[PDB]
Amino acid sequence: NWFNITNXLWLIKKKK
Amino acid sequence: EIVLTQSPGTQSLSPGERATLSCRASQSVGNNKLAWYQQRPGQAPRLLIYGASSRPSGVADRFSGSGSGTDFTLTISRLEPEDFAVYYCQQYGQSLSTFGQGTKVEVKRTVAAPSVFIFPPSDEQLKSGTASVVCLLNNFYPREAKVQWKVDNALQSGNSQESVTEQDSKDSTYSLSSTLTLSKADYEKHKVYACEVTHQGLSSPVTKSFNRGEC
Amino acid sequence: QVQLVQSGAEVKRPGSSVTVSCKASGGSFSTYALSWVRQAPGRGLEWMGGVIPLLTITNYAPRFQGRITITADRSTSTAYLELNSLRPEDTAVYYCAREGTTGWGWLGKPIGAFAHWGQGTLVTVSSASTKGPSVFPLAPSSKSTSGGTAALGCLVKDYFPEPVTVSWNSGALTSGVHTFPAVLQSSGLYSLSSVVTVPSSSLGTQTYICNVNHKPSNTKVDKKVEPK
Repeated sequence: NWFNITNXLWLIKKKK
Repeated sequence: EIVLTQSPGTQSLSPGERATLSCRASQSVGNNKLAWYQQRPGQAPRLLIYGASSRPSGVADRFSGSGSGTDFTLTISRLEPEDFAVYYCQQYGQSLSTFGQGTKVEVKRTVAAPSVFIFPPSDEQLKSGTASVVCLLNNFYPREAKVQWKVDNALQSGNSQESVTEQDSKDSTYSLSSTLTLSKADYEKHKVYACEVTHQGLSSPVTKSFNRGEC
Repeated sequence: QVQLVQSGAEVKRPGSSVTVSCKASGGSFSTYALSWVRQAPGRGLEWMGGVIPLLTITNYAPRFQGRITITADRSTSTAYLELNSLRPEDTAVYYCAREGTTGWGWLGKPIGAFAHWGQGTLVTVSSASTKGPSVFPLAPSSKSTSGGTAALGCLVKDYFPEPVTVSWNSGALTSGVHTFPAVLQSSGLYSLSSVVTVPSSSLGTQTYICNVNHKPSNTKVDKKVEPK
């Protein structure tokens, strides 16, 4: 789901 | 493609009341990724709800969204004047996002019959070689009105167009205009010109007529 | 903040290609989804596609695929919607929409839905030629008058493109005024009417003038409407 991707990214940037 | 079906088409009710708008998807909306937007007349959409239940911060408590899977409902608890607008539902549970055709929330008032006025083609226009008779249905409710053009008793075929205002912010009525367009002649080879109107507020049609002369 | 600012209106031609821009200012750009959503004259919202500026992750709608491109300029925080093979049907208002983030406390965490919008951009696709309107008086007659009320107006006819704005007596006439949405005639030109109800005892003792403003044409006429 294209609309989810930005979550994948915000979780990484936060992660590290 | 997922189809979002919004109903009713137009929900008409008094202020201070509660509004429940229905949105039903042709398929199961995954993770309940459903949003409700409010578009006021001349503006852009304003996000009201997302994830079916979630409300952003800035959106007043009046607005609540519920439902899931395939049945969603938007709820305003106590309508404020500004809440009378259009509402759209959008699904983003899959890549191809889609909107519902939308639902209008109208102010409900007491039925009012159209005040019919009629205007003959201006001389300034006839000098151009084209005529336009205008028929104004002013300040009526509801918005469903039937207009019919009649020249020398002859009924008319697709040579007229009508436009309808949006509900009035002040008195909640609608106004409509029906323009009949002709060439200088045959406007000049016909006598009487009339428009008759049918509205839920009238028992008999109302016919406004004029004959080339007065004034 | 998070402000989205779109480019000015556009008048393209059937077959042509149009490019609209969106400027984001007051929040992260590269990491949030940016979609384009249009709205045809007197219709609902249609989602066309989007893009995540970072890796230029694009998502196009089938109805448009192989005809539309969506771009991001991270170095300038700007987005671009380009659409070719323009048909009159594509005449609509194109919106730039950026998704919201959890708790505006502040920017951080996507939510999919579109919390931010541009002012909208009017794109008109016609083979017609820009022209100011002919303004004809809808004169007060015995057939436009009843009791203490009398309706008068003016027909703004044959102009292009949208929009036109009307006012009466330099704005010195507000209530009783109804200006109808324009309708597309067959010639491809628009036309509409502006009416207002006034006391009939004041017809001779007053003068009524409709001021028309068609900016896309640099036109600004004023017509005097008086009895038949």
